[PDB]
Amino acid sequence: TLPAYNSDIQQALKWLHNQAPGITGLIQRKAQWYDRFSRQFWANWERDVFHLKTANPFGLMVWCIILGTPSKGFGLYPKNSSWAFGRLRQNFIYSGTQVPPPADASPGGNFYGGGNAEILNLDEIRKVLQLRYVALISNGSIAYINRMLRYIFNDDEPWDEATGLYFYLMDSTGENGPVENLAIYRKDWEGMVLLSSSPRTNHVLTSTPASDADWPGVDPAASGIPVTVETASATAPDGSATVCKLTKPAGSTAYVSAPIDGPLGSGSTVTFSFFAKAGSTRFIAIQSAADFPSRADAVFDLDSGNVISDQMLDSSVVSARMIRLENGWWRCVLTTKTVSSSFRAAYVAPAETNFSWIDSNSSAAIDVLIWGAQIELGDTPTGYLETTGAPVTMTDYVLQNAQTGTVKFTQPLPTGVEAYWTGDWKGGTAAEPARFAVGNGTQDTFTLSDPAYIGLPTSGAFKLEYRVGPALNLSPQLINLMNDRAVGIMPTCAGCDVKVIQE
Amino acid sequence: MKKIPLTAVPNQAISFNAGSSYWKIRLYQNMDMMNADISRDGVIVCHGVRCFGGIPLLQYSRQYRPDYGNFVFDRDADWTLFGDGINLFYLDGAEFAEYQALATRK
Amino acid sequence: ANYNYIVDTGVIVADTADVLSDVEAEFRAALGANINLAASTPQGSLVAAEAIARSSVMRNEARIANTINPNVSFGTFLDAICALMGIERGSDLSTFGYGVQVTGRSQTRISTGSRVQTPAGAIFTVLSDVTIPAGGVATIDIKSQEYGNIPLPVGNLIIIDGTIGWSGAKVIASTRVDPGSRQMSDAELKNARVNRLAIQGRNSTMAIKAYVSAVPNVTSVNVIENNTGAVQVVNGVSFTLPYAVWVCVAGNPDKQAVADALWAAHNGGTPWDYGATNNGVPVDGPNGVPVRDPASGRKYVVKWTTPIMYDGYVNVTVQQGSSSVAPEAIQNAVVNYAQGKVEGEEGLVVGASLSAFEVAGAIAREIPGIYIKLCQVACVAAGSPAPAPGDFTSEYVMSAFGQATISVGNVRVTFV
Amino acid sequence: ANYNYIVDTGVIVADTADVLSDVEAEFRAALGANINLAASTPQGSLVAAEAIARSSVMRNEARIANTINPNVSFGTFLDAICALMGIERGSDLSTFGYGVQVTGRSQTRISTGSRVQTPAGAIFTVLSDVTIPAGGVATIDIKSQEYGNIPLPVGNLIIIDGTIGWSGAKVIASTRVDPGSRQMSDAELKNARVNRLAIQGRNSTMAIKAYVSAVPNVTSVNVIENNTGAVQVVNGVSFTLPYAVWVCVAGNPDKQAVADALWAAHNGGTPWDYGATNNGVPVDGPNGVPVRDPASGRKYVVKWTTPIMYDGYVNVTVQQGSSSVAPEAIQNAVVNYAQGKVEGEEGLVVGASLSAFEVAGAIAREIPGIYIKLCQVACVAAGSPAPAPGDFTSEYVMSAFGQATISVGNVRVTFV
Amino acid sequence: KRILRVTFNMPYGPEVIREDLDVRVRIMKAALRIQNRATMEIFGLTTQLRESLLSQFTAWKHRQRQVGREDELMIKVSVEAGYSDQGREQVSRVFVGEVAIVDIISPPPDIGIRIQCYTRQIDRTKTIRNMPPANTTFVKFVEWGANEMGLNFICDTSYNDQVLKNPGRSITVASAILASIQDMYMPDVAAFVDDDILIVKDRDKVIRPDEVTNVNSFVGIPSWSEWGVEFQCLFEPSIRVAGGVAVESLMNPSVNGNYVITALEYDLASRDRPFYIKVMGSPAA
Repeated sequence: TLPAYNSDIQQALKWLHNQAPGITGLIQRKAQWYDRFSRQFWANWERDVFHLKTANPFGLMVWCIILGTPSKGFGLYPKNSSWAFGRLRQNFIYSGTQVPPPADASPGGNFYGGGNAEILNLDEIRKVLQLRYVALISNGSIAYINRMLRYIFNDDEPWDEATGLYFYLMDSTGENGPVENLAIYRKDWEGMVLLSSSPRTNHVLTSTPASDADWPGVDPAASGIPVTVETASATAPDGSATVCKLTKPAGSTAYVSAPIDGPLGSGSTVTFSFFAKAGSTRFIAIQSAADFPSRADAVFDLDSGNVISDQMLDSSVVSARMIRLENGWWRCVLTTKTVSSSFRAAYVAPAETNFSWIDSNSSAAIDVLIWGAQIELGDTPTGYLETTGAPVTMTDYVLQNAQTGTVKFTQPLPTGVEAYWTGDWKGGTAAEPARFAVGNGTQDTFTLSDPAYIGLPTSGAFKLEYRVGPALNLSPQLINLMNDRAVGIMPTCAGCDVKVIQE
Repeated sequence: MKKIPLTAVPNQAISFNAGSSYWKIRLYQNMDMMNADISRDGVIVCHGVRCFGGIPLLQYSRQYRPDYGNFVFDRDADWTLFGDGINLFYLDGAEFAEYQALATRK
Repeated sequence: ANYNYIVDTGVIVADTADVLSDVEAEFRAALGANINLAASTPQGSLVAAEAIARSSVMRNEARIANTINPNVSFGTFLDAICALMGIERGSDLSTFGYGVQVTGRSQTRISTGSRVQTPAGAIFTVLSDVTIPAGGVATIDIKSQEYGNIPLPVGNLIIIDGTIGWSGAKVIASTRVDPGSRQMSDAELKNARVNRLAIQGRNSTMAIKAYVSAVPNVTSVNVIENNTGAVQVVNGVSFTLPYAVWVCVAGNPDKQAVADALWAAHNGGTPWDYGATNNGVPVDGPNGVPVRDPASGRKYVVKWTTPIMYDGYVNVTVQQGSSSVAPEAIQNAVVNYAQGKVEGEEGLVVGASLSAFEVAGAIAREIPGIYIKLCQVACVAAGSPAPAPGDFTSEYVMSAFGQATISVGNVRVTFV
Repeated sequence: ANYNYIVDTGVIVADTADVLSDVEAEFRAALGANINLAASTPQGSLVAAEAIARSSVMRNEARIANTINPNVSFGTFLDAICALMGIERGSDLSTFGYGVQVTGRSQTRISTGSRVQTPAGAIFTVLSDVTIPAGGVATIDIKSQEYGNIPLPVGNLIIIDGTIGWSGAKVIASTRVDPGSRQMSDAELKNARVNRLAIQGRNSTMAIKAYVSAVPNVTSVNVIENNTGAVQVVNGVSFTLPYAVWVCVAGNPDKQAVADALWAAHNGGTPWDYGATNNGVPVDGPNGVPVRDPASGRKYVVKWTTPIMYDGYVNVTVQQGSSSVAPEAIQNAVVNYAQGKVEGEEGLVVGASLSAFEVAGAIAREIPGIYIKLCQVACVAAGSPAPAPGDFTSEYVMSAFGQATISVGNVRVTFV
Repeated sequence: KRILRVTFNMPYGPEVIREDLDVRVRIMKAALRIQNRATMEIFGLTTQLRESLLSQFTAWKHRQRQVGREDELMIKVSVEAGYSDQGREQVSRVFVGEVAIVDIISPPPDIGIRIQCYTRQIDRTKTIRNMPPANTTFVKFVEWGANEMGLNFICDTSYNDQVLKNPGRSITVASAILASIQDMYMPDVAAFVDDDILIVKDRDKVIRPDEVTNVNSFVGIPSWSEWGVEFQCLFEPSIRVAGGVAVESLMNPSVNGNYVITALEYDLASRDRPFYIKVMGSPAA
């Protein structure tokens, strides 16, 4: 139970037999034999009993007797005994009457492995035995059968639709046909950025400041001159030399507070996004305001691309993230949830040290290049929209027809911007972006591109069909043997005809 | 529902008249587990029954109808805590059927 | 000193023994290199004893390792294999009741007064009861043994009386239930396990077969899923509805119990087909047993049939070789095989066929050395006279609906 | 000598006193009738060796004799058996906090095993050495001493074992507190197996009933199954498909949750049907609602109906007794009974007919002593004018896809 | 440390008389129709304990009064004896029966009572409630007797399936049932009552073959007798009446073998030397 059990066989060796050959030799060899023929035997026999690892063909048989499957379909015994065709296989066994040490061409060769019915890879023998057990315990539940198929043939791993793992069972119901939860992204100089079908607003008054008076600089200590926004001549991601330099002189803890309509909203998730380029410093800190002192802090390392600091003075912070863009640009996104309506502003500052705050001390003057500020509701960054003293509201698109997949836009897509979609339509799900349109600068209505996989309903009562193979690259021997009905490995309701086949 | 007195020893044999039958359980420490040899009315019913908590001792229906009863451990068997901490309970036919009904829907 | 592993043909770990050479080789090269290991010496006796012990250890380990697979298991070990799939061991009980007694005047019919029938009845009264002075009272009964016994519906005899109690009459008001008997099963559990391999499953042909087999009194059951429904006929038994499961159960179970089991394994929305007239014997004709859905709603209808009873015959001719006396063990062997009490070879089941070669095989199994000569079988309907020697052939078709039955007196043996 | 410790009723293992005596006697008979088997002698050493052996095997076979019963297996054998149904014993990991801010001074060095501590117990250890930069703050990696989902909230993390220079540890919002796990025990593993058995031991109707009764806000359910291959009414619901199941869910539940339960309980092959017109309000449009399979992103529609909502009106003409009672109490009692808060009586479940005798029973139930002269009940469609006097009946029979609700204002009590 | 308890049953409850008081219990049991006897001398009784026990023990209220329909008519007392060392107990049960006689043997300053109990002293039972069988087998008559007495039964004999015409309708009270079962078939198969279990078996057979008691240590010497072997032993809480014994002697090598028990003589004295049980045994077949 608890107080040990020893049972060491060698316990029968007193202090007298310290330098003895004999007694010690006999007891050691007896212990080795009892070990090899009891502990090793039971270890490898438990490995036999284990089915996820019934390697030993002996185990696969013991289990096929346990489950009840006829043994005619299994191709156990060691392989490499068929001549057939190829240097990788055996050859004709001839009358080497004098016993040549190569055993003529080969030591033998037979027809063991007759195709179209016989499986040879023991890995799939374990699978088919497990499938028979599932059939033995099955009530017909499609969810259970499919989850067990996934657990067996994929070790409970999610699969993409570019592979097409095991499919449904008897449930004469195709989910879709219409379009639901459709999300469009556009691919452009901003990267892969989604668009909304509902009016979304960016509440910052200015996103590209070309004047000092545009955004004020506030400093509680006011030790040094305020942080001044300078019109910088650098290649902005949109394609202009209109970025703004943001510089902190020595001994200054000032910060820029972008004007924005207040309040923003009580108990609403807030997303701050902006485009930054590494400059004199290497990192920039931002703060989302709230009631004093419930503000949230974050620090973005423009080079390493890590959110090395997320500070919760309250329950504000939810997440922070970075997305990369060409010319070494980064969009830094802060998602914050606060129940108070005191969201007055968002503070921005260059960071001297990698954990510098909005009011950290400045050893010298550090300047960074920023452009395209966007504070919005919701919890996801959206396409940049120019704001000049206006909390700009816009609706990206309207889905005019939800059958053919044609969708119109507020404005035509610029030349080169691509469009990706996700969701479900035509009885097929696209959990990954799928391109369907390229902008030409004159057209705003575009038709969606086909998603995945099979029309799906498989019209018919009381009966359905399996689908498998492009993912697992399974053997046609497996496909045919499982397609056989008599052996009864597939789970089956009494009174439902299911053919396995498929790919 | 009758509590069977136990003694904190590794190997023991308890014989008693319970449920209109003459039961005798020999409980012994086998390696890191406990096993029980159960004999009813002299004729031995089972050997080497590994003992667990809540799990019935006479595991097979032939050993417990018509309303012969069963023995249940509250916890995993451990002779160090026998008497004080781990008790073995005997159920007659009706109580054991009710226990089966409760334990088969969990 | 080896464990042979019959990979797929014998499924059993076999000991090799021959460890005497190994133990001698250990006594040598560890206790010395020149020891006279010849017997009649202390070291030789020690080596022989040690080799015997190792052979015993290997044998016991081989037995325990082999017990994991059936057909080489036994009690409380094959028990485990059945309990893995929930094949329930099948407990010990017995109960009768609802009997009546014709007697004299105000007789104190004491408790456990016993009665007997033609097939060794031995049925006792349950409790003490004093008969009413009218001349007939109602009593309860218990059988002595734990085997399935079917008293005939005629008043036969009495065991324990008081010279006033005339007879315990058996009428339609009587009742009856199933006693099983350990693992009855000792080697026919090995047969019943492969059938009841999917008791835990539901909504399947295997599931319905196993679940209804778990019901008392069902010696066998035949289920056809009838899945390629275009009416037509599939695997025997014509098919009134395209999509419908056909069920035939042998034995004499309680209609309510078997119907509830069939409804429990209902397979969703597949109806029940039992028509085609001669295909089986309908339990209730049209509008079968109602039963009640556990999901409280509606009263459905479950339809199944009872197989066609057949009376089998076996004409054997034996030589009685090797000077071995065997007057009438042959019919006992035949009836055992037909009842299915032999291991591996289920006898006359609802789907079985009466085979001369199979009967001869059972006879040779139970008693070799008699050199069976002819084993003609034939068969007749439930009643009917003897089939005459002309009809004695080597096989009867015994289509999927029906059931043969071999009586003790039907088998005859001709000694040459 | 060794007898047969295998037998048939499991392995019978004897005590080491017995096996030692047996080996002693065997050695005595082999070597010499008067050889000293003292433990200090070579022969006694051999006897003790053969006593520890020949007993280890006894205990091994006894411990793994009935190893394929899942309800009594143990350890890795239980793991293997339960893996056949997908149940898998987990792994015991630890909370793996990363990026924990470390505030200190100068260039303090944090070494492995710092043993930091959360405010509420939960001791964690540093697993990588880090030197604080010139900023005075760095990031550290910590792992849980114990196993499981140890809480690591954002807050003032304290230090148990700290060097000179370390000021504190902060769980900033950027710390990726990765939860651990505590594995799972054999008893709860058998619980999971028995739960799986209960799930896979039900037919379609009962499985659907249980799954949708598990959902909250589901007051009652009605499950119906065609099983006829003919479009017709079976006991009151006009079907529209030959093989289908019509299910009705009461209350005001969550549509996605009840769809999940229905989908998990789907038998398969048999589709749902919304029924014909006025067969229960067909919510979710003409097409069934969509549900994503948790097992596969592949996708299935499921159909269920809500019952016809009815306003039940009750007239009662009780007479006030010696004890004063208020009509509001009578209305409250009627509403309580109809809602179903009363013990025993189901209430106005789906397909529960409106009996004035039933509501009078509930009223004389809750308020005994009062005398009731005339009780009448009536049923009207929702949002409709109340029926005029005389339209009421003494009992209203109700269809199989509706519920009737009585509010406080739908009871008219008159004191005679 | 001998541990001996005399546990009475009275309306207040059980009043256990422990081994601290001077107690001396002489129990004599046998495989006969006779009720097994227990004579127990208890000294050191306080006035209150004496009034609480001796007043309840009486032979009245059933002769010159009525006050009787069931138990509580006479006090039922059990005896629990054994050893105890290292904290573990061995208290088994050695007697269950009702008192019949009360006296004092030792006058002051040690007022010590001596009370006499017999097993199944409820013989003034309900004058046979259920009628005996008219014509039945021996086993079924035994079952009727056990059911009437309320005791569970162990019937193991080769005479069970022998019909008796008219088995015992001259019986007047419940006690005479045992005398009748003893009267019929009395060369070997003698029925008795041990505690609350009615045992009907052949005299050369053991109640529980698996419960043989290997005996190696005796007090004195295991000697021969007319029937089998007779020997005294220290109190072992595993020796019953009619149980199996596996005598393995040293002084007498010829008495080795397996024996069944016929008579038992317990003599247990907490504060005196005699703490032995004497066993009469006969060859077991």
